[PDB]
Amino acid sequence: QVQLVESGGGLVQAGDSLRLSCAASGLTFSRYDMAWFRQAPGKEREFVAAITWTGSITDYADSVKGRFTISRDNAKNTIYLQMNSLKPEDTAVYYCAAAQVPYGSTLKFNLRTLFGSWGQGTQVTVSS
Amino acid sequence: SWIYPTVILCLFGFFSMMRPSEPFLIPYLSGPDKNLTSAEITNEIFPVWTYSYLVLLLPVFVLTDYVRYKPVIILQGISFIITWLLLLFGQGVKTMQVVEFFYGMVTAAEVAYYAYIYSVVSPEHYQRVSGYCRSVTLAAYTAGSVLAQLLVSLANMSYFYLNVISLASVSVAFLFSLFLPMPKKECYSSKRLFYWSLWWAFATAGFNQVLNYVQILWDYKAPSQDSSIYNGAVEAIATFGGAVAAFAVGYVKVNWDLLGELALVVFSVVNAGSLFLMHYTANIWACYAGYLIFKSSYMLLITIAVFQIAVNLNVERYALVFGINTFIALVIQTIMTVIVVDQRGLNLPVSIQFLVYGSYFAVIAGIFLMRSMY
Ligand SMILES: Cc1ncc(C[n+]2csc(CCO)c2C)c(N)n1
Ligand SMILES: *[C@@H]1O[C@H](CO)[C@@H](O)[C@H](O)[C@H]1NC(C)=O
Repeated sequence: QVQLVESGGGLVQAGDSLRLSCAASGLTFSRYDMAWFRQAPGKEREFVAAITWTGSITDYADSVKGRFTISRDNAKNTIYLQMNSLKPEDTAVYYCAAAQVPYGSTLKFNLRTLFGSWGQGTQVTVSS
Repeated sequence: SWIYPTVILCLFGFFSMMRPSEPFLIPYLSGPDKNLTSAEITNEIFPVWTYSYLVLLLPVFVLTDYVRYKPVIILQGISFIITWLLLLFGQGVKTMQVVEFFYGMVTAAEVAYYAYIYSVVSPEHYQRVSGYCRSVTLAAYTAGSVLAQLLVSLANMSYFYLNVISLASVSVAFLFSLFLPMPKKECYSSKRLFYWSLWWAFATAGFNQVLNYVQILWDYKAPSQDSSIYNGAVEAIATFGGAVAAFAVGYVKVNWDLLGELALVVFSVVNAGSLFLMHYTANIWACYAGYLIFKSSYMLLITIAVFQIAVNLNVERYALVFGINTFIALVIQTIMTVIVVDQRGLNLPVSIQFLVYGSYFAVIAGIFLMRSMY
């Protein structure tokens, strides 16, 4: 079983910054593509970012692009996500997912049907 | 007298093997066309192909000689048209499992393709005939790969249309199989027949294992954002190397009575040395060059193996010998894949996998290199 626990959510004024963390355990972190998802209060889970297992590619949601930067650290089996200039629409609960197959990007698996094994979520409430 | 069957068989092979949609199968299944998640594709659909292939390899090699090879080629054509009409118009997981079953039927019937020709052509044309039929398949595969890449990139063609083109190609291939002339009415005792079969079984097991992890090795060696295009181009160039290598076997004039072993030993070392070059070296270009040598060198030997096995067959049991050697190849591949890659086994990463693949081929060369007692 793969376990993911997010850490970093909280209350931040508009225009502040956050740095979420999600320490994965139970899998060879250096092979699986990881991603961040959100579930805003009133919508369904949506893609936010994903970083290939080699770390060389970083796909971003069109909304976040230019403010979010996804990072991973294969040494500590940890993945991060730096949020900058948080606008009131960033309010959500952020989940970190892991590709259901190790080398998803190399085999060209679609990114939007590749990530499962969600985490437990962490509340990010950016207020005005 | 040898021209008509060769021409029609090679046309069938070229048209059947020319399928542009093959390189874009995983993107098609998981893409917005079907939305079959990665776990589904990798666990409930693809594994069905191996078991169907293995099961259906039994009737093929048990009954391809009794009923002459044409009937089996026609069945392969019909199986092709259903794999692709169900890939075009099939949605779900059960339908994709059925498509994998029919594709296992397709691939398990290829023994009749390489066994048919020796049943209609005179022995003196076994060398020339062997090269042409092997080459036309590799040339067709490289042509399909190149065409698909150019169409998707330079023309923006959805994968559905690649599937339509492949369906048309396989239909045109089937239309030819109805004209192939019908032939007329424990064989391992021979050392040459038996020992060329031992290489076939073990070497073919290693080959199909490498093909699934060459691209992953390239990603690990040189992580790039445009690796996808370079990955496709190298694969197409590697196949074209095999086509010219296999074609040259049936063209260059050499006496194969005394050069049968020398080619096996000499080119069995090249397949081990090239794999050792992909794993060890850090340059990504030398890793591209190692793959060409490995693939082309192997395709050279599979042409001599089929030519030389058929030369020494006292009885007309071509599909039996060819079908048992390809059956045992799957047995070794399936068992050896569980040990090395599957988590239940060792779970080796791609970083060190190719030292085992290179070492595995080193032993094969060792056995043949040691056949000298004095
Ligand atoms: C219908 C069908 N065509 C080819 C293969 C061989 N294969 C194994 S894995 C894989 C993924 C690479 O895109 C492919 C194409 C199959 N199993 N089913
Ligand atoms: C795949 O998902 C997209 C978006 O939900 C949908 O429009 C499309 O119909 C789906 N394809 C199928 C039928 O699986």
